Amino acid sequence: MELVLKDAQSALTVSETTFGRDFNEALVHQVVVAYAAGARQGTRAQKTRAEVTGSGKKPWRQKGTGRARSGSIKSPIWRSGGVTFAARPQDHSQKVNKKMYRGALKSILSELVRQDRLIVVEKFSVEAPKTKLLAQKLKDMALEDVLIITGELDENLFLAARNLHKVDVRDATGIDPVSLIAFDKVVMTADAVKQVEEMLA
Amino acid sequence: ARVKRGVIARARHKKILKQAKGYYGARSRVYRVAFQAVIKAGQYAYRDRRQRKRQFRQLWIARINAAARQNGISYSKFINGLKKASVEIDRKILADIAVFDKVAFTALVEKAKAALA
Amino acid sequence: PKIKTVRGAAKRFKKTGKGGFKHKHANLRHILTKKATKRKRHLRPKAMVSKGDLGLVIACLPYA
Amino acid sequence: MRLNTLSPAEGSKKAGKRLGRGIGSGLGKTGGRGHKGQKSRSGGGVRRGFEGGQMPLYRRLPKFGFTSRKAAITAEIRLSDLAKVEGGVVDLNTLKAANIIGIQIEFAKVILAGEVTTPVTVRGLRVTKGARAAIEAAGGKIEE
Amino acid sequence: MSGKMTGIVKWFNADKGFGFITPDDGS
RNA sequence: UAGCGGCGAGCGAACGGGGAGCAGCCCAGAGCCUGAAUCAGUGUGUGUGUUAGUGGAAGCGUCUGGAAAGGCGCGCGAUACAGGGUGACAGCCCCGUACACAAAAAUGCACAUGCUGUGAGCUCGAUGAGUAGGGCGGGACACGUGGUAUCCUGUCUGAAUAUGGGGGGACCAUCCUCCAAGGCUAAAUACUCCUGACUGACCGAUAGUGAACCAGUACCGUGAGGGAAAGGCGAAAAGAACCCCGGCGAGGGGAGUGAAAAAGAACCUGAAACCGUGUACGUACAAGCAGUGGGAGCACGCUUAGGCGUGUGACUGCGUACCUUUUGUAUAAUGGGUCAGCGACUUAUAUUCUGUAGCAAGGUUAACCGAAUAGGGGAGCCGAAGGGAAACCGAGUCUUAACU
Ligand SMILES: [Mg+2]
Ligand SMILES: [Mg+2]
Ligand SMILES: [Mg+2]
Ligand SMILES: [Mg+2]
Ligand SMILES: [Mg+2]
Ligand SMILES: [Mg+2]
Ligand SMILES: [Mg+2]
Ligand SMILES: [Mg+2]
Ligand SMILES: [Mg+2]
Ligand SMILES: [Mg+2]
Ligand SMILES: [Mg+2]
Ligand SMILES: [Mg+2]
Ligand SMILES: [Mg+2]
Ligand SMILES: [Mg+2]
Ligand SMILES: [Mg+2]
Ligand SMILES: [Mg+2]
Ligand SMILES: [Mg+2]
Ligand SMILES: [Mg+2]
Ligand SMILES: [Mg+2]
Ligand SMILES: [Mg+2]
Ligand SMILES: [Mg+2]
Ligand SMILES: [Mg+2]
Ligand SMILES: [Mg+2]
Ligand SMILES: [Mg+2]
Ligand SMILES: [Mg+2]
Ligand SMILES: [Mg+2]
Ligand SMILES: [Mg+2]
Ligand SMILES: [Mg+2]
Ligand SMILES: [Mg+2]
Ligand SMILES: [Mg+2]
Ligand SMILES: [Mg+2]
Ligand SMILES: [Mg+2]
Ligand SMILES: [Mg+2]
Ligand SMILES: [Mg+2]
Ligand SMILES: [Mg+2]
Ligand SMILES: [Mg+2]
Ligand SMILES: [Mg+2]
Ligand SMILES: [Mg+2]
Ligand SMILES: [Mg+2]
Ligand SMILES: [Mg+2]
Ligand SMILES: [Mg+2]
Ligand SMILES: [Mg+2]
Ligand SMILES: [Mg+2]
Ligand SMILES: [Mg+2]
Ligand SMILES: [Mg+2]
Repeated sequence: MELVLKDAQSALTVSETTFGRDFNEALVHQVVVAYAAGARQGTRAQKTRAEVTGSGKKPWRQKGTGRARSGSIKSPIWRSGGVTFAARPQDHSQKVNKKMYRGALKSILSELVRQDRLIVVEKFSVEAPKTKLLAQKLKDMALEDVLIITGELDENLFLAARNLHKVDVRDATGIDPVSLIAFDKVVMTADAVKQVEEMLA
Repeated sequence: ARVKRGVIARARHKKILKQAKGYYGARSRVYRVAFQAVIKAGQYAYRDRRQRKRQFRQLWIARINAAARQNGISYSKFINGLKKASVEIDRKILADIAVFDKVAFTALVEKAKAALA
Repeated sequence: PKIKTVRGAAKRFKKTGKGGFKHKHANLRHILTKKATKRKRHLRPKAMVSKGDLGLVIACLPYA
Repeated sequence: MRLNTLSPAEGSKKAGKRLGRGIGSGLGKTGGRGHKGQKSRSGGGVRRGFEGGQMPLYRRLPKFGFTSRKAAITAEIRLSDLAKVEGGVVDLNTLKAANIIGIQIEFAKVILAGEVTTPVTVRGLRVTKGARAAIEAAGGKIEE
Repeated sequence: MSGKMTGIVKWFNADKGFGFITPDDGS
C-alpha cells in the first residue's frame, strides 16, 4: 500500500490490511457510540418517596372520609412527592473488544485514504510556540479544520495549537476514531504512520 | 430530560376541539366531552356513507313508481319491462328523467309495455 | 447479583450431553416387599426428565 | 464518512416495548398481563418450581450420589493440546505453564480427541488406548 | 389574607359525627 | 462451588491464584562494654505551600435598528477563542483567562541541624497457670449438634511446662508445621458537618433541597413533633410633572417618559376552563346521548355572471355517552363538576434466547498499572468429550457373571 507525501512528493509503504480495508460501518458506529458513552459523566439523582423530606403519617384515615385512600404525603402522585423510578448515578461505559476497536480504526483510516482526507508529511514543526506561526503554516497547507498527529512531544506545537478550535494536536498513541471522523483533514507524521502500523499490525 | 408536556397536550386537545365546532354546550368547549362526541360523529359518518346509498335509491324508486303510475304502470311491471327490453338505465337517471323530461319517461314506459305485450 | 441455585434440584438432577437432565426414579426408598421385582428392576436405572417438566428444572438450575 | 453519515446495521437496534402508552401500541392498559391475577400484580408471580401447592418435582424425586473431591483435581487433555507446550515433553508442570489444566490439578489423562503429529514424550500421565496409538504413531514415547 | 385552614385536613369529617342514623335494620 | 438447611424457604465459604500496599519490634533479666541507632519534645535555618494581592495582549468603517456585540468590508492578538457582564449574538468595550510574579505577620508540611530526654549493640539466660484441656448450658465460625473439628465463656473443675505442648474438620498412629495463656506498630481501606476549584446527554419555579423569595418561617399541636404558599416592569425608574371627574377618596381619562404603557408597579409571553358586549342566522304546536346523512332558506365574501367557498340550519332518514368490571350494561352497576400542570412496566447485576457485529477451534479479559476511552494485564471464564453415585474408562461408557 503506498501513500504519496504532500511536501516532498515521495512514497511511503504501508500495510494494505491497515490502510486499504473495506469500510465496516456497523463496527465503526459501534465504536463511536461506545466512545461517546464513555465520555458520559452520569452524575444525576432524583429523590424517591423514601428520600423526600417528610413524615410517614397517613394524611387522613383510611375510610369514613369522602376522599381517596392515601398512605403517604411522599407519594409520587402528589405535588412535591417522590419520583417513581428516581435515577441513580450510573456508569454508561460500554465494553469494546480490542479487535473491534482496531478493526474500526483500520476501517476509518482506509476510508480517509479513499476520501483523500489523509495527509502525510515527513515532519510538521513550528519553531516558536506561536499560534500565528501555526496559522500561517496551515494557511500555506490550505488547512483549517485539522487533526495533527505527531509521534513525538512537541510543546511549542501543542501551545501554538491550543487556542485554535479548528485544530487539534495529538500524539500517535492518543488518537481516537471520533476525532479522526470529526476533523476534516488528518496530518500524519511518517513516523506516526510507522507507530500506528506497529500498534495495529 | 424531563419532557414537559404542555405544548403537545395543548395542540392535541385543540385538534379535537376544532373538530367539535358547532356542538352544543360542553361538546364544543370541553375536551372530555368533545372527544367523546367526535368519535360518535366518526361512527355516524362511517355508517351514513352506507346509508346514503340506501336512502337515495329509495327516493329514486318512489319517484319512478309515482311517475309510472301516472303513465299507468307500476314500478315492478316497469322494471321488468326494461329488463325484457334490455334497457340498463339506473334509477338515478330514471328519477331525473321522471322529473325533468316526462316525455322520455313516457317513451320508456311505452317501451316497457311493448316489451311485456 | 448472581442467581442462586436451588440446591435440592442440584442434588436431584444432572445435565447430560444434549442438555437433558437425568434423575432417579421414585417409589424405591421403602415399602419394598410388596412391590414386584420387575417394578423395582425398572426403577433402579436413571431416567430422563420429560419435556413438560423440563422448564421448571432449567429455571431451578441456571448453572447447568 | 462523517458523524452524521453513520448508521447501524439492519436489525441490530430494536426499539423495545413501552407498556401503557395507548391502544395503538398494542401494549395497552394491562401490558401483556391479562386481568386480575397474581401475575398482573406488581411483584407478583410465584417462585421457582412452584406447582401450586402440589409437591414439586425436585422434592418428589430422591437425592442421589455424592461429590468426588478427586474429580475436581483430575483433568482430561486433547491431543491438540500437546503441541501447545514447549520442549516436546509433557508433564503436569508443563501443562500448567501452558495454561491448559490449572494449578490445583494433580491427575490427568490424555484422550483421543483432535490429533497429534509431532513426536511428544508423555511422562507421568494416564493415556487412553487410542491416544497411545496416535502418539506412538507420531513418534512419541509414553513413559513415567 | 393569611386565609388558610379551609380544606387542610377537612377536620369537617375528622369530626366523623356519629353516623348509622339508627338503621341497623339492614342486618 | 464445597457445604449448611422443617436438606424446605433460603444461608453460603475456604484452600489456592492474580493485584493494591508492604515494616517490623519490645517486656517478662541479668551482666559487659554505656548513650552508640531510632523516636519524642523543643529551638533555629532552608525550601515549599496556605492565610491579602500585582501585571496581563490586540478594531475601525458602514447598513438596519430604540440600542450593535448583528450583517457587509478591511485589519490585528493569541502559551490568553475558559467563562461572565455590557441597551440584540463581542477573541480585540469591561472583568478576567494563559503566563509571569508577590507576604510585614501567623501557620502547616518537609529536610537539615542544635539542645533536652530516650536508649544502641554483644554475651549468657529465661520463654506469659486457675491457663490449656474437660463436664454442663449457650453463642460465634457458611457449618441449625449433626459423625462436628476450631474459637468465646456463665458454671463446676483442672494439666504438662522445649526431653514439653497446639493444630492439620469425629478419633488413633506416623509425619509435617507452629510455640498459646504479655504487649506495640505506618501504608493500601471507610466517610464528608465543612472549605476551594472544576464538571454534568442533572432540574429550570406543581421541577430541583421542605425552602431560588427574611423557610424549618407563617401556621397547627399541651407536647414530642408536623410544616407550607409565594420568582421575572424596563436597557436605564426615565416608577407617570400637570389637568380633569370623584369623598383633599378608590378608580379612571388625558398629558408625559420610553423602542414599546395591549411593559404602569394587581407590571415578560398571557393558553384553557369560566363570564361578558357586539354582529349574522335559527328558535315561542314542539318531545328523548343533541349528532350524522340529506337539505330549503338567509347573510357574507370571491368570480369573468359559470358558481364555489364560509356561517347558520327550517324539515327529514338513522341513532339509548365514555371507562372499568363482566356470561352479559343505555343500564336504575363503578368512576369522573370542568380546565391547566404532574401522575404508573424503571434501574443494577447475573442468566437464557433472538437479532446484529468482531474473531473463530478458539473467543475474551476482571482487578490493577498506565496519562490513561490507548496499550499492558489471559488470574480466570465458556467451548472444543462424554459416561458413571463414585473410583475409574474414554468415542465410548454404565448396567450385569455377560449382553443377542
Ligand atoms: Mg407509627
Ligand atoms: Mg420533589
Ligand atoms: Mg483494556
Ligand atoms: Mg369555544
Ligand atoms: Mg434405600
Ligand atoms: Mg383492571
Ligand atoms: Mg378473573
Ligand atoms: Mg392472569
Ligand atoms: Mg408494591
Ligand atoms: Mg396439601
Ligand atoms: Mg490459567
Ligand atoms: Mg489586576
Ligand atoms: Mg486584559
Ligand atoms: Mg459594554
Ligand atoms: Mg431584545
Ligand atoms: Mg508463650
Ligand atoms: Mg476452655
Ligand atoms: Mg472439645
Ligand atoms: Mg461449651
Ligand atoms: Mg475451664
Ligand atoms: Mg486450643
Ligand atoms: Mg485429618
Ligand atoms: Mg501473641
Ligand atoms: Mg419548590
Ligand atoms: Mg412559569
Ligand atoms: Mg413545597
Ligand atoms: Mg404554639
Ligand atoms: Mg389617581
Ligand atoms: Mg425581555
Ligand atoms: Mg402580562
Ligand atoms: Mg381566553
Ligand atoms: Mg319563526
Ligand atoms: Mg313554530
Ligand atoms: Mg324536551
Ligand atoms: Mg350534510
Ligand atoms: Mg370506571
Ligand atoms: Mg370476558
Ligand atoms: Mg352482574
Ligand atoms: Mg344494549
Ligand atoms: Mg338515569
Ligand atoms: Mg351508571
Ligand atoms: Mg361492585
Ligand atoms: Mg360520581
Ligand atoms: Mg437479556
Ligand atoms: Mg449476539
